[PDB]
Amino acid sequence: AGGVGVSTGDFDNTTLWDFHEDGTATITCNSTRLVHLTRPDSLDYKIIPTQNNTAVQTVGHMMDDDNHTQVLTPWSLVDCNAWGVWLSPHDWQHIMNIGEELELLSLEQEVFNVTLKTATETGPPESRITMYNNDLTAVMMITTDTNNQLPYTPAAIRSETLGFYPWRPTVVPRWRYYFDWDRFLSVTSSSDQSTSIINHSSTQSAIGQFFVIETQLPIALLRTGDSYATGGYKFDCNKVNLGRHWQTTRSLGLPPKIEPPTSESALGTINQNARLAWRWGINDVHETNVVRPCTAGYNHPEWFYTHTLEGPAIDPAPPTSIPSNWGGGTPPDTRASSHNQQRITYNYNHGNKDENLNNFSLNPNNIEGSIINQGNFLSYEGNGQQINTTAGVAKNGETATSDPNLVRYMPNTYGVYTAVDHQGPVYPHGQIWDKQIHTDKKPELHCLAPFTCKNNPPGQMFVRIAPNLTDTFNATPTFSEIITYADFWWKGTLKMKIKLRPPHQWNIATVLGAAVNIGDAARFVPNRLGQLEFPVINGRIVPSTVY
Amino acid sequence: AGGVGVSTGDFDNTTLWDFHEDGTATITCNSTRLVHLTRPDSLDYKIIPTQNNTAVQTVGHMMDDDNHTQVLTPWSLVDCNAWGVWLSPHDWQHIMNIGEELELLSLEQEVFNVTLKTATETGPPESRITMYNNDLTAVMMITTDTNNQLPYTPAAIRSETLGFYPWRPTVVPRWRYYFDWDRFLSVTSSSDQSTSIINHSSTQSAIGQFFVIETQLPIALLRTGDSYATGGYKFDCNKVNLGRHWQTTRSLGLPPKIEPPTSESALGTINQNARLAWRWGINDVHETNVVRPCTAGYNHPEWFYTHTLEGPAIDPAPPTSIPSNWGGGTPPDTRASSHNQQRITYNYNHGNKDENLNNFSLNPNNIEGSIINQGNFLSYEGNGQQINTTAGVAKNGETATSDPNLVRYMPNTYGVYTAVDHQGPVYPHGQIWDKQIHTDKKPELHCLAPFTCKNNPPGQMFVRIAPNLTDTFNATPTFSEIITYADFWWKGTLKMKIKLRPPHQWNIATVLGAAVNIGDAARFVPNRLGQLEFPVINGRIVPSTVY
Amino acid sequence: AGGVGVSTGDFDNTTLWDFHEDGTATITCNSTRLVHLTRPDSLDYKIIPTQNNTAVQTVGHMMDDDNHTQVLTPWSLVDCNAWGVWLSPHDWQHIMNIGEELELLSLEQEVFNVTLKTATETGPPESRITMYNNDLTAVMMITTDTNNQLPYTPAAIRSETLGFYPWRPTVVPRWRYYFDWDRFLSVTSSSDQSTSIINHSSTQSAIGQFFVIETQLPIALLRTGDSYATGGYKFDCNKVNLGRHWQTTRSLGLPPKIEPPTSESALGTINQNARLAWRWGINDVHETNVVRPCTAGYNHPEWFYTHTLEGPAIDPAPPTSIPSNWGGGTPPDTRASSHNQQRITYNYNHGNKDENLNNFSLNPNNIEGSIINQGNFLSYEGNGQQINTTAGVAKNGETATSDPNLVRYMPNTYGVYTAVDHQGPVYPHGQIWDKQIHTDKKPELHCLAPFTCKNNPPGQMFVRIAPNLTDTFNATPTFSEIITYADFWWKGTLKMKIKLRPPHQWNIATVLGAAVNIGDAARFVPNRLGQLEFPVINGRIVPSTVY
Repeated sequence: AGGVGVSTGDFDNTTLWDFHEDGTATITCNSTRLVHLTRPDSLDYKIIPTQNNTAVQTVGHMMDDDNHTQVLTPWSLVDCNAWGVWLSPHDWQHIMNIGEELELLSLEQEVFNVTLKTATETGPPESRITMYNNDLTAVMMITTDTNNQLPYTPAAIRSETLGFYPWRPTVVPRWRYYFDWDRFLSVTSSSDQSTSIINHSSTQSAIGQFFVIETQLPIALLRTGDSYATGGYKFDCNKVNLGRHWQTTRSLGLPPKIEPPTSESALGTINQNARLAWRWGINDVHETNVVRPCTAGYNHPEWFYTHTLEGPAIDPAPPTSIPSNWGGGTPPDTRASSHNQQRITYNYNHGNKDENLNNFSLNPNNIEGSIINQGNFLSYEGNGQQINTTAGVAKNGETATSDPNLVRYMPNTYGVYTAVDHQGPVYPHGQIWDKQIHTDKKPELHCLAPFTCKNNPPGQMFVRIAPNLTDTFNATPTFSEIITYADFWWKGTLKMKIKLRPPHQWNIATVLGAAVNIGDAARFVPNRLGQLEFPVINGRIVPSTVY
Repeated sequence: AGGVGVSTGDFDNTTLWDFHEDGTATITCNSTRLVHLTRPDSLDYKIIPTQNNTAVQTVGHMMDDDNHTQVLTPWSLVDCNAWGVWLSPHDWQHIMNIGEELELLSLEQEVFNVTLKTATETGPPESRITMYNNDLTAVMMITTDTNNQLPYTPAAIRSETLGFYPWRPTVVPRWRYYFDWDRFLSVTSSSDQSTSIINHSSTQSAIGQFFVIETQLPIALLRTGDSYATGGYKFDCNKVNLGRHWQTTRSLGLPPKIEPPTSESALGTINQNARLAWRWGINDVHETNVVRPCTAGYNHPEWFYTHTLEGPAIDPAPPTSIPSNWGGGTPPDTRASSHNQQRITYNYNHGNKDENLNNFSLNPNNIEGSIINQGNFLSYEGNGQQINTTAGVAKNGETATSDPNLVRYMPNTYGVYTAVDHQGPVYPHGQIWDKQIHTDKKPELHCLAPFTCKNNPPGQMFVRIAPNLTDTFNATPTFSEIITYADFWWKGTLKMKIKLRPPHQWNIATVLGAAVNIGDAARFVPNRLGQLEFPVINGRIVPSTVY
Repeated sequence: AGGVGVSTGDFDNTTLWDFHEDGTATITCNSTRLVHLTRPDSLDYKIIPTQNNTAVQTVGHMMDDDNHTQVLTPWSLVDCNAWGVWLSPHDWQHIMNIGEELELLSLEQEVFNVTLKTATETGPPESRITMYNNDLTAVMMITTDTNNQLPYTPAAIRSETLGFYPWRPTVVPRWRYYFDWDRFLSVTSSSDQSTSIINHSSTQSAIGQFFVIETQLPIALLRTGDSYATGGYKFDCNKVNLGRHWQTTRSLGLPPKIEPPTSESALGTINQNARLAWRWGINDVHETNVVRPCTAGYNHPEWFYTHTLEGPAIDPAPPTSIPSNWGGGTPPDTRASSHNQQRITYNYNHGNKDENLNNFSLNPNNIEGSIINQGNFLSYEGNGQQINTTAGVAKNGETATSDPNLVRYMPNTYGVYTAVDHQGPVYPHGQIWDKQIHTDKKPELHCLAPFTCKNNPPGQMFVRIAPNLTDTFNATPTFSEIITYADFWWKGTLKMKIKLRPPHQWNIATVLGAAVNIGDAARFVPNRLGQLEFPVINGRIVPSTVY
């Protein structure tokens, strides 16, 4: 509640830890940034189809298809769904190291200190200078979508979120959403000809839904002395496990009875006739046969692109760990990308060191569901006889080297016994929460965000600069204006609950330290010139038993 | 409560709409028909095996196998589970147009005005005439199965339901159920020989269960003045979504940052280095790569017949939309039936125009889970390099044209990220509700009925004519009788709740109108001669956002 | 209640639907726009006569007479009486599709965020630049006319209403009213000479009434922090029927007794001696003779221009449907405009696609009162004898081809038995309400607006910019000023009640859909370049029985 020269709101980027008697803590992490808003290019909405030329015009690249249809709005999106907005590299270490599981509690946010200004270039065409002046009666438009009537676009994907540096100002993107279209692109190989390609794209204007912010939801017109607050929100969603499960399918159970070695250089051995009980098939009991409570993880066709009614698209399995340094004894033959891995491309605003673009490919440390793909093999019989993959009188199976398509590349072993893990949070760039799709069958996991809202997610927040007109305006498709921009302050608070992990074991545990695992430590702190980069860190570190 | 000349019950086929303050309505739709019952052929039960000759005796047709074992009862089934029993073409339009979701509430039914009669042919063998007389002390037998001890046979499949014309009388079928058998039929191609076929069918009389209506459940003997009522029933089941989701996997999310076109004939373009954040694999961010909340729909082996311990049978995926008119730019190569489609064969009683048989193949308008099958392709690496399908030093994947069996015909991409939709109600012929199978793992959807009873479904209802004997009866396997038939009135009431869809968008929505979409409008209304046909209409029409 | 940097009021363009237990709903549709006001040209009032030259100076065109007298005020009119201000194309569809009748409830409106500014051109005459600055102590003048002392000018005619685009700013016109004059223009044909024309126009300054806003009604002087509100208003007027009556005079009643056809290609026939009862005149009973409850619609002289004491003017009958595509079998001979039709000319502000002007001629779908004019004929006797139109011993009548003037062009059949319908609402351009003329005999309908206020209508609203003076002012007829303009926000809320139509019939009804009836669907949604047009739609669509 202030005027021209009275400020609203304050800057709090701190974090807090409130411990409780029952062995849990509450983490209050609040964040505040200065945002730079700029006027839209056109007053109205646009439905514009787009495509990538090199994908449709060359035979082999159908995986490059960008062809779609979207609608631009004269509105900008204020989104903080990434981790790196809320908490620092030290906060991440501290949560992962002592944490067992965490859950979301509440979210609230507001804007204040709006301060619009105008820019006017003057002088001769040789020396042109712009002057800046507060326009005190100018208005900025702001609204939040509650009841979630608009399409839901998370901005953590595509890296549009508020910036990660607490001491720098930030930019917002312009909001947009898809509009219905039809697409078909034929499959072609490095053989044949480009005149054989058929691409079909048509925007469907009868079926599509066209939303406008103005008629959907109410808007607050706010001048310099005004502020806007959402009022508070309460999450309802699943808890997230912070421990890494080292166990695989093969490590679940009671291990067999063995004879211990007498010498330090020696191996244990399993005596024949010490092999007893349950297994799958007809064979002696071996570590491969043993009946176990469930299978961990599953095979999935990779990488397999599915052609929807609009465009090709990819069907992933959850991401899993890739063996990194196995001292020679590696999987000899591996592909460019192996276990469902994910990459991110980000820029300076999101924690790159400089104005260039940076790329990072994630390798999770989750060991459980991971499948070395070259070692799969099929056996027509369980009998435990030597495998013969040559075509003839004795053909008892096939191996991933024999028919790679059938075994290595396109198995699907999903079934009733399978159990999988979400790859967990990813810092700074990961998405915190996501709404659930509205369908008869729901998914069992989401591809990125660890949290899934059971009820409606927190509503999306939009801003724009109201038009500022000269004296000659007649209502016409095009008209002169006054160049105007706004800089406002954003503040938000996210509350989470964490339970503390008690010491579970005798030997010393592996935690998240400095100078080796993450990298050179000097690379994450400021420079002589003031430069640093945000460490890209994995969500789960301290091991735990899954069964 | 009436005698010989006092009627019981009344005719109400009307529908009602009761609106509520909270934006929902109650739909009371009740239906009444005159049913013609005829005496059974044999007094007793029969366990009769059957087969189709042309399937076992020719090499290539194993998909024609009709071979099974059933038991005939001297009882008829009164079933109204189809939509077309309850409500008119205008009621269907009105529900779909303004409706958002609907749920079932209650069901009740009764029979009245029983009126049995006898028929006796007399006269010379040249001119033979039959006379008709009320037999006032004759009895009709009626019972309903509550507690659901008998096998559950829905009659909407096989088209045995009460007729769809409000102004015509109806027929009931004779009730029957399966009895255990063993079956094996070997697979043979258009090559080789018919002496190579081996068909095995044996009814198993030790294991099978044999039910008789008389000893399972109590029966009401009712004369002309008598009536019978079930007493009312209350559904517990899932709600059904009435909107069509236009979105696919590829339309879910925030669309990319693009450069808008300057000209009306022009396309948007995605600038390099404007490509940021999350995706699957190692490549630049493209519409195919982008990480999305979930995958919509899944690949499934089609059409794949599985051989159970009795007979072959087919494993479907849910039905989805087939691209119809795409202006040339179609999927070039498509099969006789493509996306899990379903057909129905029906007759005059169920809304055909005349005494012939009619066939209709359903095409749903649900766009979401549909998969154009010819566009699938596999990539051994995510690197985004040109695809090479020729065998040699560089083989980076395969396409649906390269190995159609592996890619097009027999993929299974089901997994943790998948989400699907039920194809929704179908009018007039669709099944309204279904009981759930009693198993450790339940299904996630049912193949036809939109509603799944959590508790026991409404009990099935049976009728028969009691035997009417001449004077010479001694208890013997075969005996003379008096020819007798009954005509009774059936009445039922189904209550449903619907929530009203508020206007969600700016542009004009697509609703269900006349004269174009359905067809010629003159074809659905009576003729000079009194003839009409029931429009076959899809359940969901007004689009909505799934995410 | 705010100052320089404190905003007043908020932006709400949303619509709402509140359903009720009795089967009606309340529609709250509120609208908000940014208005650009500019300073008047002259401080004072003007009484200026005008004329069109080409009408008085050429023989044949007396229908082009523009000659009148008006008075300009230094005031602008803020009017929202058009439909297209309040609600979107989807709202229109939704009301017409499920609505039966609607009535008006209340109206309220206010202005806020006034922000005046000044413009000053500076620099050399080669490069002249204007600068813009807030003048914080400047005042805008605003008043509303309650008690309705001023002449009532609806602005929906002449297309002066606030614009139809929710996301664009708007312009207001300058208010003006008629001042008494005398006019006579002689009738002349394409024959004779222009020296025979006599035009007489004299403004009458003794009789005429001269109103000034300043002395009639009080005015509020408001600066930037000020706002103005009218306080609310309550309609009292007639209800409006939303259904289209398909029936004509000839379809009202019990149809005759006929013999049905045996064949599908065949026609029913009316047996002689099956013709019984009431009719008009002496003849057998035919569909033309039958006594009916009333006559629907009436003949009227068209097009007939009446010369008032000032100028010629036209006497319309209500507009009715024109047969469009009748497959050949059309009315062979039709005029440029046939059944009392109406056109509208509108510009970009009111929903044209671009800066050009657009024209649309309305064809109502109301079938009832429409009269095909070429088929009228007169019979001197009712006897049913063959009509003879040749002059001689047997002349029993005349036909529209025989004497078109007497029969086709100048009949008036209005009388005691006649019944007519208003053509209903028209979107976006139609007028919502109108005040009733103050006379001994009132009209039975109004030409455009569906609603007629019984009490006083809502008062008209006026704005102007107060004069902003330089330092040299002495009171003189002409003086220097400071160039000043204002941009204010307008907000209003209109409440309506609608009753919901229950399903009335068996066959599928015709509703308002997309892609065919209205036109190309892509034409009503934004473009690649952001362009769209407002569909011009008719008020009544779902048929209903008038009797």
